[PDB]
Amino acid sequence: TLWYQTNYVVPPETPGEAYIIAMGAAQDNFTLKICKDTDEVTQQAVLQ
Amino acid sequence: VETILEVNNTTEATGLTRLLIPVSSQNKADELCAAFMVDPGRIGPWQSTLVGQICRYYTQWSGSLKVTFMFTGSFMATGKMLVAYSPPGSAQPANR
Amino acid sequence: SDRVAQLTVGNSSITTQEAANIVLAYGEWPEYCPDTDATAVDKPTRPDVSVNRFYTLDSKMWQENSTGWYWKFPDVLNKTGVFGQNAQFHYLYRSGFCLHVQCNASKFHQGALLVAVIPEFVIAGRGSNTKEAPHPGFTTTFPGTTGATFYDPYVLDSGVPLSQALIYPHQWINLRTNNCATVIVPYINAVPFDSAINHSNFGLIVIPVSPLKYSSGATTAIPITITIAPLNSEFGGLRQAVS
Amino acid sequence: SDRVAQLTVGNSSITTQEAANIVLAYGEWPEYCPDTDATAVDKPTRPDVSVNRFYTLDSKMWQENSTGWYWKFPDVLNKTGVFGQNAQFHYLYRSGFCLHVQCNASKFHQGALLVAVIPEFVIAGRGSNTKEAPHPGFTTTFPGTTGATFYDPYVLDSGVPLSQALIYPHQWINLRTNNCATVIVPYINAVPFDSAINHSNFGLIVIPVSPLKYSSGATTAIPITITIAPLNSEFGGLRQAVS
Amino acid sequence: DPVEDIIHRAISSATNVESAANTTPSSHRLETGRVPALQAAETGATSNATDENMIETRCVVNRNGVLETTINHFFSRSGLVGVVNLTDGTGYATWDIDIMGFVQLRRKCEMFTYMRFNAEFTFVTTTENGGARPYMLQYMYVPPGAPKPTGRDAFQWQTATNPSVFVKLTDPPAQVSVPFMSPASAYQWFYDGYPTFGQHPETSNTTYGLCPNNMMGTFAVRVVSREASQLKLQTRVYMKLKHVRAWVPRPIRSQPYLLKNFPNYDSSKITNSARDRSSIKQAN
Amino acid sequence: DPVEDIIHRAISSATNVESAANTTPSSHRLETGRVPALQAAETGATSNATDENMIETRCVVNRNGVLETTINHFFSRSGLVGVVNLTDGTGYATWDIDIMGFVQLRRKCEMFTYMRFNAEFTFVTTTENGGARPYMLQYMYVPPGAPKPTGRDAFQWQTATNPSVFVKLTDPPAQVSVPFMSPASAYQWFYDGYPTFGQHPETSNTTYGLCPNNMMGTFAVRVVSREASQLKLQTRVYMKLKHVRAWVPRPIRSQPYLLKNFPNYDSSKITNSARDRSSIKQAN
Amino acid sequence: ETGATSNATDENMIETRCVVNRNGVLETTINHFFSRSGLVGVVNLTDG
Ligand SMILES: CCCCCCCCCCCCC/C=C/[C@H](O)[C@H](N)CO
Ligand SMILES: CCCCCCCCCCCCC/C=C/[C@H](O)[C@H](N)CO
Repeated sequence: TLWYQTNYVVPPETPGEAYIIAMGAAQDNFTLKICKDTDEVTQQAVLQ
Repeated sequence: VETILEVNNTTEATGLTRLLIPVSSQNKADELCAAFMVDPGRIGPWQSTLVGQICRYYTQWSGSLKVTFMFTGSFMATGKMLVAYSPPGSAQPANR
Repeated sequence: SDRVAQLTVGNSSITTQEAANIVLAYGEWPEYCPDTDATAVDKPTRPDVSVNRFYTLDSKMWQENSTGWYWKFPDVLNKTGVFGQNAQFHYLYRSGFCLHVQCNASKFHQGALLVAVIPEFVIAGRGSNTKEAPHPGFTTTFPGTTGATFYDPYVLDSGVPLSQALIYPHQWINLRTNNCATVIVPYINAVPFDSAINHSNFGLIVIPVSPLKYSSGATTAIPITITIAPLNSEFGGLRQAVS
Repeated sequence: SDRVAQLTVGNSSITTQEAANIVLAYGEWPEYCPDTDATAVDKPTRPDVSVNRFYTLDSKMWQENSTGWYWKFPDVLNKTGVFGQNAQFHYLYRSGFCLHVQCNASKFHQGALLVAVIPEFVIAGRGSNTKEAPHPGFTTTFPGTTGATFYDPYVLDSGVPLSQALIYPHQWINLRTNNCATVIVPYINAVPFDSAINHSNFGLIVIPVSPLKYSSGATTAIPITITIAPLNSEFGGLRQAVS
Repeated sequence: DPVEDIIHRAISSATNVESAANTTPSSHRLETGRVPALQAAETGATSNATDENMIETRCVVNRNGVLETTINHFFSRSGLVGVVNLTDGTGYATWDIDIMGFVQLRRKCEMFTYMRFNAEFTFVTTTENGGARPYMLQYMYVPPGAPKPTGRDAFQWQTATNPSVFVKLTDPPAQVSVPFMSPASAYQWFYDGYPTFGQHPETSNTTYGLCPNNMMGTFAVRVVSREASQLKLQTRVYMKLKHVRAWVPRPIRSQPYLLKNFPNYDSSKITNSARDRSSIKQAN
Repeated sequence: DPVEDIIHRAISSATNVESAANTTPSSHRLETGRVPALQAAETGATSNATDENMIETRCVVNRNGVLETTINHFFSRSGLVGVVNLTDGTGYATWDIDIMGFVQLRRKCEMFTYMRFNAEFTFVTTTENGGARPYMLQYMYVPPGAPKPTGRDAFQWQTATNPSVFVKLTDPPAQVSVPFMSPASAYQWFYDGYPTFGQHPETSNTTYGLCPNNMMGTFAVRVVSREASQLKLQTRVYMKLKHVRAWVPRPIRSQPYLLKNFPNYDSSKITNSARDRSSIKQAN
Repeated sequence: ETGATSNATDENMIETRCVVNRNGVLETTINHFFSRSGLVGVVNLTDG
């Protein structure tokens, strides 16, 4: 959860709607054990 | 390698708008901006990363993670944000 | 290399990019009670992670006609977290603190706050009686997390002028220079251990000296958040809960 | 020099003058988690006085037709004291215990209790269904400070006979020999840290094997009190309260 | 100089024992104060009276073997854990890998709480009339989270990442080795707890005792063909526990079994551990 | 080898300063980057710009005294703390020892929060027309818990354990020394707290600010006689703070005083700290 | 914006303990990830 600490304070003649791009990765002690197939894929033919 | 989360995965965005989190000037204090689970391998924002797509080829991950927020407003806009991780045992926190 | 700082205490951390400096109150660091100054004969508890961390209070909106605010320490943390549970089961108490008041504003805003730390800050009553006499209520002396607004900030509600109140440990939040004030306070009391429920040691005070002014079109809502943290806290005299 | 003992833990102490011996469960002492077996990357809290002390539960009256009793640990201490507040704010948990069951009776009374410690004691349901099926309620599996009486003590309410239940760590309270049983138990779990709310590690069980008999005129009310104490307890993963 | 009180072993001893214990010769005791026959069972310890101190014994050099009684030689005997029924004409069959369904190997494994082992599976597949028909089979292993196959010729049988075994019915039975695949440090057979947080009910909580550190996946099987052949099959899966370590012994089951995952029994029919006799004062 | 993380100064510096500081000669600065006139008051520190770096100064060997400004020479001046009125014909008079009732010595003591001192009392007793009549007086000191006298010739004046002073009116005034008698380690003049537990009210809590570590007893006085002499008296008590140590300075009072124990003021008449002038742009 | 990822380790964010980590980073290499045979083609032969 992201919370407003104080506010988004802005001077006049400046847009009052800004954005945040959020990123993600893993640290230096990250591992993975058992290899399996992924569920992100479907297929119903042979791709002629 | 840091890749972008889709935190704004609602049914309204429909495009490249899905990658970014809106902020604005609030009338009340204490307010919430966004929220997402911490689960590489679950439906949600982590699914559009290299971590969340390689942890689907593998079972049983382990280790720490990191989330980097970049602010794309103007130069004159100022502010402060609180970014809080809460371990399991309960539901999403209701206030700051 | 001086405007940028990070303060990691416990499992929490505060960043800042527009700071001024960090003030030690009276040149000393909070430490544990030595054996040559202790008077109890039991062993104290020292949790050291679960109670030494940054607790964030609520936010105070700063307006045109604000006359200012005050909290009591450790009154505001007797009901939050595991510090609020160790300060109820235990009769005795000793700690330091590390305070941080955040208030940001743009390049077109102006004003200044006075963030000071007053040891043994006693609230006065407001009557012209020579004995009956008016005395402040319990929610005025010991306000809690919601603080209390001053009635007369010129005399600090204690018959003592603000113009000499820079003898206390303090900083300024000048909106053209910084956005945060940090004061680190040791344990200041005449006894080594004292109760955390009857006796609040000092009081944080944020008073806007020069008022908030902004031209038309700017952001009208300027909040003031306060994030505090105990340091080197230890308790004694285990019993049942008294709030 | 063997029937007399005193057990001082924290700010509390238990004397006894008619004891038998003290049993270490599986020959090992409760200790802290070493660095070669830890899997979390945060620093744990170790209060070490405020949570390591003898907590006295309520008393159970022992009658002619008692079929026996069971508590879950650390279920009974999640709501008492500062151990009950550290086990709610923290996700992780690790401790040992030191148990003590007091039951005195005169020289004209007779009977025997079986005070054992069963790791991972799973309650069974009591139906002849092969799938729906009966399952025990939450106040039967996790009873709390009031315990729960057995329905079928001959099979320990788990389809497993009492006659082989001396493989667990145990003592006897034979009313012609002793009046108290003491069992010291280390941390027995497949993971180094585990939650103190979902998972209760073991269960203390007091079952009268030979029944209480007394001639007419003797004192009819024989209670059984239980005084337990955590040892080398440490917590981790600070968050808000979940009971 | 600072605060001072911030500054401030076991019992058992294992011995490599090869054969059974010997017996040393004894004599007669006529003296007071030294008694080996009087014990106290209330101390939680067993009796330590050896037979040299009760009677007069001789010198026996004992050469009996204590080798077959160890926990490796006791569990390295493969037994049946699951039977998968495949009737072709949905075309496939799955089996959630849970060995608590057959009772010969379950009761041996319920002596202990924590066990850490490797396995060695064997799949004996026959027809319903005895077997031996030259058709080709495929056995996939589906880990938790992987997509289970949803058809006889679906795309999950391409099997580019997870293991699979091709073997005919007329070959010798297939046999693999399986490592310790749990996320914890031991398989626990008794988990006194709940998997999730929340308000747990009183009537029927089907989650009490569910240990998710033991759920290891799904075993799928089909006949590698395009047109649906019409022949009914059964596989039988035999698990051999090897490299096994065990912790925290517990008493053995004495009541008749009911459900796979739950240790239920009926209270209206409790079978006695010892079968009855006429009276207490006669032995036969 | 065990758990590792179980294993895991100041700023100011006092100097003995005898006289005031000197002044070294200076020159002119014509260079960039080095500026002593620019400060930042937001850092909570005072300005450190000395006068050698603002202007061009000369060499002054300064021989002024910084001796009379210390806290021992500032407080070792005895002032009035209490006036006890005795009218004979109940025959005696008491005085709860509280020096917060007279305003010359109170405001000097409100500069600091904690003070640790010895005292030296002096009792100047006169009649109402000036004094000097040869009658004999008795001054008892009643500690907290001791029985206060309840009559002119009661038995509490036997004075077998607690101190007392016999002196006539026509002698020089009596004078004693009094040690640090508090149970804490410092007299605190401002106690932000309540003495007891319980539910504290909202309307009128007369216990807020009461510090029981400062209540030191009762001072009683009578005329040592049997028949009631008829003469009105006043004593005046003068306290001299000696061997004094002080901690935690605070600002000086600027509002007019109201009650002894409570720091009350009226909000309808707040006196300004600086007396007014005509405008800001002229000095006189 | 510098094109680099974050280098903040978890010892510099919170207070951590000493953990001797013994997890395996062997099955995640590109040899153990691709040495698993999968289907690449189906050849249909009808004779007559
Ligand atoms: C082509 C090979 C397919 C067969 C491979 C099977 C591998 C999965 C076996 C995992 C280890 C045994 C499963 C766990 C044992 C017990 O059934 C569970 N603990 C149940 O409580
Ligand atoms: C015959 C001798 C009688 C007089 C002896 C008087 C001794 C008692 C003096 C105690 C020390 C001064 C009293 C305390 C000072 C302040 O009034 C209190 N702290 C009030 O806050």
